[PDB]
Formats: sequence, structure tokens, C-alpha cells
Amino acid sequence: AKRIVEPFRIKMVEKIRVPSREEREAALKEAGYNPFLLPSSAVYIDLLTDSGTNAMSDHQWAAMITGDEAYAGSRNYYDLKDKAKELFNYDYIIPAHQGRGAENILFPVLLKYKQKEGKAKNPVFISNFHFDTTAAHVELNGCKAINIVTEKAFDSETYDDWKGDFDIKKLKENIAQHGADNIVAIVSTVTCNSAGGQPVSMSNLKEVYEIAKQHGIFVVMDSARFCENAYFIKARDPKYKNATIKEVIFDMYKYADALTMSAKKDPLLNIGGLVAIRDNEEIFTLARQRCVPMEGFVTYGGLAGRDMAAMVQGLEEGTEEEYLHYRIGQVKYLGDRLREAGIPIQYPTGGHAVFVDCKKLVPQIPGDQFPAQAVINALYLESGVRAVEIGSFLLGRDPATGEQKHADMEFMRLTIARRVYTNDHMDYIADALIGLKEKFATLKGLEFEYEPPVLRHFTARLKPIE
Amino acid sequence: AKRIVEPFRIKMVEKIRVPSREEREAALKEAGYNPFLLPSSAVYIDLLTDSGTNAMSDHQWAAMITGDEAYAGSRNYYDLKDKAKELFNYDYIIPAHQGRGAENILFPVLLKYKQKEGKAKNPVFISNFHFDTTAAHVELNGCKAINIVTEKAFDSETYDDWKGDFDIKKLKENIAQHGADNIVAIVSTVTCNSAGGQPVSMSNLKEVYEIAKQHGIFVVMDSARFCENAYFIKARDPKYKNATIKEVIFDMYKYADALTMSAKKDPLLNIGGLVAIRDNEEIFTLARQRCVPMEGFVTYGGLAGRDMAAMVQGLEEGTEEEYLHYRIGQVKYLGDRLREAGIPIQYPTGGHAVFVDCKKLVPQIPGDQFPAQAVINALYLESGVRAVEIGSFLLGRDPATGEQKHADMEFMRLTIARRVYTNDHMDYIADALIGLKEKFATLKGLEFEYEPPVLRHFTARLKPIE
Amino acid sequence: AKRIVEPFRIKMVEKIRVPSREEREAALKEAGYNPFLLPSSAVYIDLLTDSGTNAMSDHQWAAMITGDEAYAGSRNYYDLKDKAKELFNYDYIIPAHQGRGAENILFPVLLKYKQKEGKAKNPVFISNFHFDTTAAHVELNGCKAINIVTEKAFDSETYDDWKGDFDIKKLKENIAQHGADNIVAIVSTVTCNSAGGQPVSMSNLKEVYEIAKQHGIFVVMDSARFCENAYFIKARDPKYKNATIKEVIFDMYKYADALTMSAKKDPLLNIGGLVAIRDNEEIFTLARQRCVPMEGFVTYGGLAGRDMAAMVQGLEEGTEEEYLHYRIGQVKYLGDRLREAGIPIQYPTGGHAVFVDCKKLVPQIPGDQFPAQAVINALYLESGVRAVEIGSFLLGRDPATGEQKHADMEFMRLTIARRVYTNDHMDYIADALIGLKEKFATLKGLEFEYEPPVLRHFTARLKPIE
Amino acid sequence: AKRIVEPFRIKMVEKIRVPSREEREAALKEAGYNPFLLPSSAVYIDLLTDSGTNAMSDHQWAAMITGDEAYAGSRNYYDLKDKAKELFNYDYIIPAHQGRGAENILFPVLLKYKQKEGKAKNPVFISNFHFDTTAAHVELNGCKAINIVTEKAFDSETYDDWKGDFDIKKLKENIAQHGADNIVAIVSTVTCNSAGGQPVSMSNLKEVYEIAKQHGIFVVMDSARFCENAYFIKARDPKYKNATIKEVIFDMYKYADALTMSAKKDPLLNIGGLVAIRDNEEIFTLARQRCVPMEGFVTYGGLAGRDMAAMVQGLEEGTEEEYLHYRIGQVKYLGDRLREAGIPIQYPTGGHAVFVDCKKLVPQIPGDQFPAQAVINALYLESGVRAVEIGSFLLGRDPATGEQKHADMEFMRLTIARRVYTNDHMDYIADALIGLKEKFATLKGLEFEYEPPVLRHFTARLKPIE
Ligand SMILES: CCSCC/C(=N\C=C1\C(COP(=O)(O)O)=CNC(C)=C1O)C(=O)O
Ligand SMILES: CCSCC[C@H](/N=C/c1c(COP(=O)(O)O)cnc(C)c1O)C(=O)O
Ligand SMILES: CCSCC[C@H](N)C(=O)O
Ligand SMILES: CCSCC[C@H](N)C(=O)O
Ligand code: NA
Ligand code: NA
Ligand code: NA
Ligand code: NA
Repeated sequence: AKRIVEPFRIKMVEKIRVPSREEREAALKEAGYNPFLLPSSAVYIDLLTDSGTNAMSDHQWAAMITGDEAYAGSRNYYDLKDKAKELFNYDYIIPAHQGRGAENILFPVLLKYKQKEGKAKNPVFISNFHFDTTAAHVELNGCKAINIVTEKAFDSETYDDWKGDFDIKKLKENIAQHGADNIVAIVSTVTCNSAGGQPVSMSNLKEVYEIAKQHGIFVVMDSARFCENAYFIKARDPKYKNATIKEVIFDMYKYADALTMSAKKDPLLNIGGLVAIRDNEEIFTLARQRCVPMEGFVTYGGLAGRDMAAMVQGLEEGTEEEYLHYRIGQVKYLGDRLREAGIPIQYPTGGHAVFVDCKKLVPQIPGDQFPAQAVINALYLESGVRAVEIGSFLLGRDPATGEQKHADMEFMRLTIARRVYTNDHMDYIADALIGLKEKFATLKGLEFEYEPPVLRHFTARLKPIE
Repeated sequence: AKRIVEPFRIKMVEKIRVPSREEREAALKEAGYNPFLLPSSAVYIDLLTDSGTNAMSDHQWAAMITGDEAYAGSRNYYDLKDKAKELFNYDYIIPAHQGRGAENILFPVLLKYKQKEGKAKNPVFISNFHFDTTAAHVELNGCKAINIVTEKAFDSETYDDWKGDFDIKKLKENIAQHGADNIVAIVSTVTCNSAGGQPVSMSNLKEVYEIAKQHGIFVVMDSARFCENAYFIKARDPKYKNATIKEVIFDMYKYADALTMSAKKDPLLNIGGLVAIRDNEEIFTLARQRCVPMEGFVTYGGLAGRDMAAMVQGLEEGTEEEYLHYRIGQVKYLGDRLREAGIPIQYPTGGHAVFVDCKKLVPQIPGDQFPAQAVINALYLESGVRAVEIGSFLLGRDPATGEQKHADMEFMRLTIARRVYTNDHMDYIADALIGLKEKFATLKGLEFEYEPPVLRHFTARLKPIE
Repeated sequence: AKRIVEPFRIKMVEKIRVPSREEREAALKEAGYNPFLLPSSAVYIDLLTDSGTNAMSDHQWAAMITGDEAYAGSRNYYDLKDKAKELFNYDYIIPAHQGRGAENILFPVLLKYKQKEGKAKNPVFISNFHFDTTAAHVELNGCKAINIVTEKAFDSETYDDWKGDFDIKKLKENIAQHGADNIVAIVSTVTCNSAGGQPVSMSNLKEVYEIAKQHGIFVVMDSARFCENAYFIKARDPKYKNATIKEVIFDMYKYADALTMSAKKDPLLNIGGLVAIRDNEEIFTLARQRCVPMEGFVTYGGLAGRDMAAMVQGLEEGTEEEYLHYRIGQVKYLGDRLREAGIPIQYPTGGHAVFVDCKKLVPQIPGDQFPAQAVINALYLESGVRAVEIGSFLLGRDPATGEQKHADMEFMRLTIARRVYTNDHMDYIADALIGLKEKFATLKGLEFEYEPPVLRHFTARLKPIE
Repeated sequence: AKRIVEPFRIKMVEKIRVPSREEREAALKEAGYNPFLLPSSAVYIDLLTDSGTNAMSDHQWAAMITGDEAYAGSRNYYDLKDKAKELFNYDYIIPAHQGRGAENILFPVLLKYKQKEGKAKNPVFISNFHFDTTAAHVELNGCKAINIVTEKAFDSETYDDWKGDFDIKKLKENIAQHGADNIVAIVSTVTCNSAGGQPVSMSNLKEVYEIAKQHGIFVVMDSARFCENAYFIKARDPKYKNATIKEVIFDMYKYADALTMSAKKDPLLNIGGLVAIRDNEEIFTLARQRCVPMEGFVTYGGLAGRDMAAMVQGLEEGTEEEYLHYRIGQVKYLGDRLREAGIPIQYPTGGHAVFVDCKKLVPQIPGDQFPAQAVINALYLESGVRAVEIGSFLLGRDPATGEQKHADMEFMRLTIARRVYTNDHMDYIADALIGLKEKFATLKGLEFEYEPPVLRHFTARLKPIE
């Protein structure tokens, strides 16, 4: 494993502590053996998410301090509009308070627009993989979300350059089967979050967009981790070997008509989202009308002026290749520490998180007793580190049968915030997990002390078994 | 007119400038004679809104700096939960990104709650007066909004203590006409923003709640300006003459079951909202499931940790009687400057804005040519002050005729941000408006160069007539 | 009296409170009836000084946040060097931690320089008026401080354009008497702080420098309030009616060889000082050598990087004419409030303070019983305002007879920080002092409970007589 | 070599960059081959000093934002007085703008105090080792600075627990030789900066204090790195291995009568200093009278209120053992990386810096050609790292002969700021120096292009010989 040095130094710190073992046991028992219920005060290194937990720069904080809080026509709104033109060549923006807000702005408008043409009678969206909130918004508006990620993504430990790719054969089949009139939009998610932060190649984006344009289908680039995707394109595609990151980004966005973005990810923010539309003014106008009742006025969209200011600066910083090399290299470093110690992971690592296959660590725990959660709980008890389950516990029950949905993989996700933790923190995570290797066989499954009907992973309370 | 000194001093300043007349000419023509389309760089004193434009304290900025950005279990979530229990005696909170986010969280849940017993076949909401966004969500969710404000409010220039009161007779008559089973909720807006930021008396709040509990009707307190309402209760109700402001607030919330709040008003913030529920855990649970797709995870709700931290502090500062006395007294001072010059206003002035009756200023301009907007535009051209229209331009067209819906009053709202402008800024505003008395007769109406089919006040491009 | 509106609005506030009547009485008693011993918690409006209590802009705070803390070669040191070249045309800078630090750097070097070829056996400094620290450093280095302000300054209530001018007659007479080989330097204090912040004319500065240059005398511009002096030159000198403030400043510094500056005044800082030398590289070199042991290394001089950053921005903001017009107008406003009410003041008001002649308010209190302190104490008891004494209590005892040195006048100084207080704060001060007109007769003098042998005004404890 | 993980995470970053090799060559040329003349923009990792370059916490920045800028009686002054009483049990404080400001306040007062006692006719100060500014102030006041560090300090590569100790026999000898009536003060420097940041044992501090008290000699603790010293006492003295760091600190200050402190070191600040006096009120009063003309009024001492606020917080944070173990462990890790690669260092490493013996690295370069500076310059040219010379260049010329003072050791100091650089930055430094092992013999000495008469290391320009 190779450590890559920070292309920055620390300007402000935030104290974190490891509770004593007895405190960690007490806290975890108190949280019903569900770390989502732990107070942050009980957590040392927090790996639940890379969303909104990033460290900003001094320039971002300085931009916040001079932010224009005007209700209409904030100076930072116009800066953000200019930045979107400069990065993406897109002519229209609507800020949002975060990414799911940007989806709530754009997606119902896209459906309405296609319906007003007499189409979208049986409406669907097609994506390489819809993210959780993306699919939920699609389904809230009476549309089917179809996911057609490449079969490369399902071979967890076998390397491939582009595990986030669309399956082009499936794309064409689905267009032919549903009809182009019924495809409200194609959503290109970069990197592909549900494939584990795996990149989509430039040629895949290009071919998807060419097909869509031939059919008149609108394409949305879901852009939370677009810089990480651009880095992978430059690293792995020989055509972009000598291109700058902004050149890669510029080309990527030739292959969408609009973007939705959680700015809480690659733009290095704690809050914020963005809609940008390449040049369809009609859709922009419709989206502005939905922005008003749902988010705010069209020149702040539920964002303080200071956060638009931080976004302008963070959009810039998030494209910096030296930072991206270090950020993605830190994720790869953690994965390599685990992989070299025999811990099975999704490989190669994506831009923002390492996925550990817990089914192989604790074979004795069946899926319906949540083996990845057992590993996560053990990890927390051992170290104060809080990870998140991507397995049976998260997948929930099948609403028709009331029984556990069979999970393809039982993943523990180690989600890495940007510019927050050092490689010594990475070693701490890796060493604590490696150090459980004699304990894995003894670990016990989990049962429900209390279960919600929906979204159970957030608030359910568990109890160990036997 | 009486100037009340600030119970604080200035710690940080933000430069503002008066654009030249020709800059103001070109900007208003560029904005299509709609000041909502003006960039803030074209605006001297901005009176569009008191929402999110407030000046924070050093303690609020300090709280932001130490804010906990944890995705789950943020230290500031628990502080906020503790704060709502202290001020309102409510046991459950859900943060939101702002006020209309709070409404979008709670109101659909209230409809589902009443409906799940066979009720709400013809569902309605009853308020003293729904603000714009509140009534837009009510109607977005298939319900009708009913504004049963006291008719005292419609006698613009005649003093009354409680021009925001419910009309109790209209409340009882609406409950009989529609039936208790169709009334999803009663919404008590404090202060009553649409009535001119006019207070609701404690005895009115009590009688509404008692009437509502007779029929099993849930009561929500729209609480964006609750502190200004508490001040007016202490100022005008003999029972609370010796009460602290917090004691007044505590009593107010005995007469609701939950609250929605834009924290961008009285809690002195630039962003932020809040749902609090007194004790109905079931409605809290349903509300948390809607918060997730629309806003964020339930322990930050579309808000950075730093904004929850600022909200905890701002909630405290917003209750401070010396501050409220000064703030409301500034609004009163501006009103008195105009009223003493023969400029007709809503009297008494409310908590956050002065409302000028422009029907009496430009009689030669009829409603369908937007008299209050002609006055606003003249004020902007004369001085660089940007105000906002509460008249025929806002009201829009009727869904039946496609013609101009008749407006009761043609108001110009001079909305005052908290702790931002001095009484010398007030004098600038008053003197610019007073100096238009020689030019009112010359002004002309406004016609549409561009009119969007909905929300026209935000983006329509008007044009001077003749 | 004319209120002048702020050319800015408030972005951050700082809470200040008026202690109750009983609280102020108890605090003043614990403070031994000396406001210099009051904790700030006991003070509402603080008028002790305009030094280091200014409100900064958002741009200044932003500059602090990105400040470069490098020990050597800070980006902000080069920015400050460039700024000094731009504003003053001076080629060399040495940052200092504040104004008296700048004097400690330069004045001993100037004396050693004058005592390096031949002899300055009776060394003296000559100023229109040495400020307290300036004269203290002069006397600490074995030199006499000679103050030769124009006699117009001593006609307290009669208007004059340039009450800060050098007496040209007394200058030529001092040079003839002491010889140009004993005059270590001439100090041009702009504005003349000890005269009451009164300006020095461009013609006066120029003639002083020409006289100094023909005698080979070095000229230092004491530049704490150099922008306020520039404002007064533009306002009152017809030659500069259409010059910019920066053009006025640029001309001022043609008439000195170096400057010492408290950046805690006109550059709008809370900490900071500066030495700048026009072109004498030898003086620069030796001054750098004293800087190292007394202040710090020469590229930060006892200042954090963020404070050099704030100083670069504040140097710019302090020259802005709209701000200077409001600032000096607010001081003039406080003085016109008192003058129109019969309270005697120095007229016209200087740039930064109002001076009240207290010997006329309490004639029954002789100089040796500190009548101006009795007015200050009464003012504090009535209002919580803290002012400072400039009279017999400050003047101290004559070290020979050990008795009260006769003070020519007894002043109370109402010193006004920059961008901190509103004109309503000014009214509050003025109305409190005016309201004491009926109590001025019954006021008692003060006597010593504890008196230090030196600097007694800072730590002495006083007791009301009778 | 053992990497110790951070007991904090990153909340704000500051971009740094490695200039190209072409840029580093051009910059070093422009700086006359003196890294002290490089702009910070030419520097990647800056190792010039650990003074004032530390990263603060979010709690420290929050304290700055609410800091009280009052001229007299600042809230943060009383907090600072309380904090000194808590940590040191000292009753009196005088804030200073930094450590040499604190020395300028206290040392002249101590001399006058001993002289007024009819003594101090041939005055001296005795220290384990006076720091540069300390010895400068001692000599500026006509006294001799006598350094009597343990001979264990001069066996550079051989471990010893307490290389900062006083030589007790030399202390007793010097007291007799000069006479107690001539010893103005004994200065206990903790850690002993000039011995390399090496600790002084508790028993040494105690014995030195008891000896001083037997002779009536005042003892000052020079306290810039008192927490690092307390850590070493806890780490190495079995008496204290169960004490808290604050218990160790509390015991240390039983063995002094006053302290001077650069708060730019262990209290984790970018600016600030402190005098504290244990109980001698007379010395406190005299030091206050010197504070006023030299630093500022006695309740801010040339510090903004925000910096007294940051100091209160940093004094607490600087005592935290988890932090100290990481900080000192990171310095140790850098030293172990070098030592394990055969690079000769002072061993054990001190609290704040690694010292590399460059005499062993470039034996072909004589001392008066500055071998350590050649290694430093080569390190910069290869890496962008800027280190500082502690050898013949710094040592300067002998006043009596004008020749190069012979240097016992030719050290390169790698000075490590607190909480700024990660262990990956340490690896970068070590790997760059280790990659020079094949270039050391080819390195050539330096000669003067420009040499100032004093303090030449700051400003002299050098040139490679041939
Ligand atoms: C003329 C339109 S400007 C909109 C800002 C604003 N009022 C917002 C209010 C909201 C929504 O809250 P937010 O989403 O945070 O805006 C809820 N309830 C009440 C009583 C309000 O007044 C104003 O200026 O009156
Ligand atoms: C409570 C009264 S004392 C506060 C000092 C302040 N004046 C400071 C000053 C200095 C010292 O500069 P600095 O060391 O930064 O204070 C030098 N030259 C001039 C012309 C000055 O006016 C003032 O009068 O209010
Ligand atoms: C069940 C994981 S919750 C984490 C949600 C976050 N917005 C994300 O992008 O992953
Ligand atoms: C060898 C230069 S010493 C310069 C002194 C400074 N306080 C420091 O810590 O470096
Ligand atoms: Na966040
Ligand atoms: Na805002
Ligand atoms: Na610094
Ligand atoms: Na200050």
C-alpha cells in the first residue's frame, strides 16, 4: 500500500476521542446495537458517509464570510452561474439545499415536460444506477426507475476499469421495449455510487448520450462525485492521459443535457446542491416554478448566500488534480491495507469508500441476522470507528412477503470524508479490522428489538443472538 | 417618531452603495421593471424580505465554527431538541432547511393522518391567514386554504391591538360547514404575516385551541415570527405585563399540537427551518419518513451542523426583550416617519415590515396596471431602495376567467431585516418615499412585456404604459 | 445637528447591556471610583478610546481567515509593503504590533543616528503635539518633548480650520534656540490627537518639511489618524476640493521622511502598527535591527499573518471618502447635540472624539479635586457610558513639589470607535450628559484612597469627598 | 519508527504546493541562497520555526470571534488571569504581544528591583540556556547572560533523559563567583530550546529553585514549551507516570517565582505572550508600569481581545496528553526515520524539532563555508522544504577578531509546527533528505555576497563557491 502525502496542510483541527471500551459497550447497548443511533460523541472516526462531512479550505470559509445573503440577485448566485458555464458549458442554474432537493426540482419537471408533448403515458427513467434518493424521487412521481449497470460491477473482487458503465445492450433493449416516448430521461450517475463509486468511462457516457439524442431522450448527469469520475477517466483512459481535469470534465458534460448535483460530495461542502441545464430554457423555466414552493427563491434555492459562495470555491478546489490524486489514493490505501491482510473488498476501490465483504468474514452469520452489521458493531466496540451497513439490514423486507430480501452482498462500507482524516487514521481503521480476525468466527448475529416499517436501518434497535 | 437605541453594537460591517440614477434606470429596464429580477449590486437598501437577511451575533458565528457536521447524532441536533423542549415544551423535533421545507414535511403527514380513518374526503386547512408558501403547499396537497382573519385587519388605518386574530365566528361556521372530519388542521400564524405582521392575542390562541380540541382538530403554529408575537402580547395584554418573553412563548405553545417554523425570521438566521411536535409520536414518525426524501436525514434535515448550532443560539437571542423592543420599535419608527407625513400605512405597524397603501398614492393607476408596483418602481428609481408588492401583481389572475383577480389592498411592503439597518437607513427610506409625493400624480401603470402562466410576480417582465 | 447615514449595513452584532442603577453604583465602588478599573461587563457604551475597538468589514475578516502565518516571507507582508508604496510612496516597511511599538522601533534609532556624526548633546523632539506614548518614548530615550501647536487650538470654543497646525514661528524659534544638531526629529501628528483630533493643513505640513529639509532635520509623520486628516484637508482646503482621499494622502507624505502608525485607529483594526521609511535605507536597516528583539522578526513584527492581512484591507477601507464622511460626521453630530444644548465642547469637533470642558460644568470642584473625573463618574452612574479624563487627574503630580500639577483645562473625552455605534448611540450619550445639567451643581470632587506614584490615572482608587 | 495517529481530525485546510525544480532554483537564486529570504510562496513544507505557525482548533477560532476588544477590563483578560491561576497557581498576569515582549516587560524590572536593593552592581542572569531573544534582552540591559546546561547536552547522539538540566555544580560555582547580589534572576528554560528542545527534570527544577531561595535569587520560568517539558517529565520520571499533565505543570511552577511565555509555541497560537508573577506584588506593579509604554494597557498588553481569548483556550489544549503524545511522537517519528537511514541527529529528539548533524554529512565543507546551510539549500532545491541553520552561519563573527566564530556543531533544524503537518509530510521530509545521501560529497560551500554587520543569518546574501 502506498501513502500519498496531503497537497495541503492543516489550518484548523477538531478534537475527536476514542471512548474507553466500557464507554463504547455502554454507548452501543444504549443505541440498540445500531451505530446510526449513536451520538457523535461516542464515535472516534466517523465513516457513515462522505456527504457533508468534508473539510473546507480557508478560501471557502473566507468566501462564506463575504457571502451575499440577499434574497434576490445575490452576488454569489451570479458567481455560481458563471462557474457552471465555465466548468460545464451549461447556461442555466438553480441552486438547491442539497442533491435530493435538486432531484425534486428537476425530475418532476422533466416528467411534466414530456407529458405535455402527449408522451410519457407509461413513464420510466433509465440509469446506470439510480442513487437511493434519486430512485425514490423517480418513484414518488409515478415513474419506474430502471438500472442497467455493466455486469462488470457485480464481480466484486475482479478488477475492471469502468465498473460504473451503462450496459449499452440493455439501454437499447429498454428503449425499444418501453418506447422512446416513455423514457422521461436517462440518468448518468458519475461516479456510479450504487456500484460503489466506480467510474463511468468517457466512451460510455458518449455512446449513451448519442443514443439518447437520436431518440430525443433527455440526459441528466447525476454529478455528486463528478470530479472523482474525471480523475478516473484521466488515470485509466489513454485518450485523456495528458488532459487536465477540467478538460475531462468539459468533455463529460458534452454528454448530458443537464446535471443534478449534491454539492456535499466533490465540491467539498457541508450543505448544498445544484441543478444546471445546458441550454433548454423551457425546462429551466418549468424548474424555476417548482423551485419556489419547494426550496426557496430562484437565486438561492434554500441555500444561504455563504453556501453559494463556498460552492463556487469548492467547485474549483474539487477539480484540482493533486487533491484528487491524494483523495482517491487515500481510499485506495485503505483498501490496499485491508486487501494485503486478506480482507476481501470491492476491487478496485472507487473514489470515496471501501466496501468490505462481511459474508466471507463471518460465514456463520446468515444474511437475515445481518453479518455486515455484526462486523460493524464489532469494529466499533474494538476501536470507536463507525461504519455503515450495505447488506441485508439495509435492503429491508420484501413488502409482498414480509420476509427478508436476499442480499447479493453483505457489505460494510468505510465511507471517507474529503480532507478530514489522515493516512494514520486509515491505518487505525485497517488495523482495528485486521485485529478482529481471530474474533470473526465467534461473532454472533443480530435480531430486532424494534423494527420500523420502512427505512428500518436508520432507527431500528437490535440485540445480539445467543 | 421615536428612535430606540440598539441593545448591541456593530461588530462587522458590509459595504453598500447607491447606484447612480442611470445605473438604476438601466438595471430596472434590464430587470423588466420587476425589482425581483434586479441583482443585489443594483440595490442600495434591500427591503424585499426579512427572511434570511438578518445579521447574526458573534455568538452565533462562534456556534457555527464549532458546529458538528456529523451525518447522524450531531451534538447540535440534541442541543436543538433540548432548546425546543425549553421554549415550547415540545418533545420531538425535525430540522428543515427552511420554513417551506418544514411545511412540506409536516402538512402531507397531517393529511395522511386524518385520511387514514376514512376522514378528509373533502379536506381543508383553516388559518387566521396562510402566508404565500403555506397556502401553496395546502393547495399543492389537494386541500383548500381558508383565511378567517378578523376584519379589524381590513380597516387599514384604524388602530387595533390584535389585527392577526382568528375570527372566532368564522372558525365555528367553517367547522360546521365542512365538518370536523374534513379539517386536516388549524394553522395559527404568529405573527399574522399576511395581515401585516399583526399579532394574535393569547386569548384568541387559547379559544382557537379549545374550539379545535372540542372537535379533535390538530393545531399547528406557523411560528416564523413567534417572538415578535410574544412581544406584542407582553406589550398589549395586561395579564402578561410582568411576564418574561419566554413565559409568554411557553403559554402560546400550550395552544398548539405542533409548530412549523422558518428560522430565517425571528431566530435571526440566514437559513434554517424547524418542525416541532408536542407529544404525538405517531405524527412525528410519519413526518420523519417524508423528511428523508425531501430534505435530508432526520438529524440535520437539509441543514449543516453549523446552521443547527446557529439556530440553537438564535432561538435564544430572538426571545430577548431588549432586542425585540428595539427591533419592533425600528419598524414602528419608520411607520411613524411616513404616517406623520400623510403617507397612509397599516396602523399599528407589525413586527417586521411597514405596509404602505398605494391605492391612495396613485389613484390614476387602477389595480390591473399594478399601482403598488408602480410606486415600488418609482421608489427604486428615485433612491435605490427595493421593496415588494402585496397587491394586484402578486395576486395574479383567476383560474376561471384568466383575468385579473381583484385585490382588496394595493400594499407596498417595506420589509426590515433584523439588526441590519440603522434608523438613519429608515430615515433614508422614509425621506425617499415622502419626496415622491410631488411625483405620484405623474406615475403611470404597468403592462406585461412577458407574463409567465404562474408565479408571475417572481419573473414577469413588465413595461411602463405610454 | 445632522445625522449622516452609514455607507454600510450591519453584518455581525455584539450584545451590550446597561447594568441596573444599583449595579453601576456597586461596580463603580468596586472600581474605586475610577472607570479605568471597571470590567467591560459593567460598561454599556465604551468611549474610553478609539484605539483597537473598531468594527472590521467582512472583507477584513475574510483576509484574516486566509492570512499567511509564515514566519518569514508571508504573502501578507509583501501585500503590506506594496500597500505602503501605493499609499505613501515609501519604499521600506517594518510591521509593529501597535503604534507605541512602532515608536520604540524608530525613535531610539533616530536618536542614535543624530548621535553618530557630531553630537546631539541636548536632544529634543518637536511636534505640533506629542501623543502620550510618543512623548513617553521621547522622554524614555533622554530627550525633551517640545509641543508647539498653534495657539488657535487653545481657543476652545472658537472655530478654526487647522487647530492642529505647527506654530511656524515657534518652530523657527526652537530650531534657532536648540540648533538643528539637537533636533532628533520633527513629529507631524496627523490629526493632532492631543489638540482634540484637529487637522493639520497641507500647507502647514509642507512648510514644516521645507524648514526641516533646509536644516537637515528628519521628519516623522505620526500617522494614527492620517485618513481623518486627509478628509479634513479635502473638506477645508480649496486646492483639494476635487482630489481623491488617496491623492490627499499621497501629497501629505511628500512632507515627511518616515511614518509611525497605530493601525488600531484609521486602518480600522483591533491590533497592529507600522513603521514606513521613505527612502533612507540606513535608517531602515538600523530600525530593522531594533525590531527583532523588541517586536519580532521583520516580516511580521509582532503581528500574526492574519493581522497584516486585515491591515492591508483596512488601510484601503480607511481611505474611503464615503466612510470618512460618515465617521467624522457622526463625531460632529455628537458634538452638535451637546453644543446646541449648552454643553461646552471644543469646536469644531476633531475626527475621532468630542472634548467637553468640565471646569464649566462643575465650577465648584477645583482642579486638584478632578472635576472632569466627577463628571465622568456621574455620566457613568446615569447611563453606563464610560468616558476618559484629560485634565488634572491625567496630568498628575509635579515630581518636584509633589503636589497637583496645574491643568490648564479639565476635559472629558468622548472617544468614538469606528463603525461600532449608531447615531442613536450618540443620542443616548448626549441625552445622558445633558440630563445631568441639574445635578452638576451638587456634584462632589474626588480624593485618593490609593495613589500610585506614576501613571496614577490607570490604577488609582478614588473616594467621593463628603 | 512508529507513526502515532492524530487525536483530532481536520476541519480546515490550507493549500500548499511544491514549486517546480526550475522555480525552486530561480527562487533560491533570488533569495541569495538564504532560505530566510524566500517568500512563503516558494516553500512547500516550512520547517523554519514552530513559533506562531500552529494550527488552532475550532474552539480557538470560536473564542476569537467572541473575543472582547475592550481597551480596559476585557472579559478575556479575566479569563486569562483565571487560567494562569489554575495552571500555575500564580496570582498576577500581564499579557504581552509575544515572548520577547514578555521579556522586555519583566527583565528590566527585575534588574531595577535588584539594583534598588543596593545590589546588582555587576549584574548577570543564569540559565540552563538563554534563548536568543532572552539573552538579547539580558545584554540590552547591560547584564551578562550565563548558560550552564548539563554536559549531557553535548554528547549529541547519546541518549539521556534530561539534556536540558542545569549543571548544579556550575550553578553553585557561578553564584559564588559573581555573588548572589549580582544574580538578577535565574531563568529556567522549559524545554531547553537551545539544547534542542530537551526537557528539564522536576528534580533539577526543584533543586535549582531551592538553591536560588537559599540566596534570595528570583527565578523566572521561560515557559514557551512548558507542556512539552511536562510531557517529558510524565514520560521519563517514574514519580510522575500516573500524574496528569496539569499535575506535572502545577508542580513545575512551584519552582519559579514568575514566568515569561511565548504563547506562539505550546499554547498553540499564531501570536501572543504572557508574564505571570507568583505572588510578588511589587514586581507585578513595576512590570505594569513598563508594560504601558512598551506593549499596551495592562489588560491587553499589545494583544487583541480575540488573541487573549484564543490563549485561554490554547493553554488548555496545549496540556492535553493525547495531543502531546502525538505531537512529540511525530517529532520522534521524523527523527527515527532519519536515524534508521543513517542520518546523524541529536538523540533523543526534543519536543519540537529534529536536529541533523550536517558536519558528518558534508565533511568536505569547512565551518566558515556553512556546511549546514549547504545541506539546507540542497534539501530545498530537491523538495521545497525550508529548514533553518543552527551552526556557523547563525553563530556569526567574533566581535574581538572579526573572524568566523568556531561552531561546535553544524546543525540543520527541522522545526515542526503543531497540528499542521501529517506523518506523510514527515516522510516527505525524511525521504528528501535520505535521497541526498549520494549528493552530499558533491555539495559545495557558500560565501558571502552581502553580509550585514549583525544578525547576518536573517538577511545576508550568499553564493555557491565555484
Ligand atoms: C413575499 C414572499 S418572500 C418569502 C419569505 C417570507 N416569508 C416566509 C414565510 C414562510 C416560508 O418560509 P421560508 O421557506 O423559510 O421562506 C412560512 N411562514 C411565514 C409566516 C412566512 O412569512 C417573507 O418575506 O414574508
Ligand atoms: C485611553 C487613552 S490611550 C489609547 C491610545 C490612543 N492613541 C494612541 C496613539 C499612539 C499609540 O498607538 P498604540 O500603541 O497602538 O495605542 C501613537 N500616536 C498617536 C497620535 C496616538 O493617538 C488614544 O488616544 O485613544
Ligand atoms: C444508507 C446510507 S445513508 C448516506 C446517504 C448519503 N447521501 C450518501 O450519498 O450515501
Ligand atoms: C535561528 C532563528 S531564531 C528566531 C527566533 C524565533 N522566535 C523562532 O522560534 O525561530
Ligand atoms: Na453536514
Ligand atoms: Na439568506
Ligand atoms: Na504567526
Ligand atoms: Na482591542
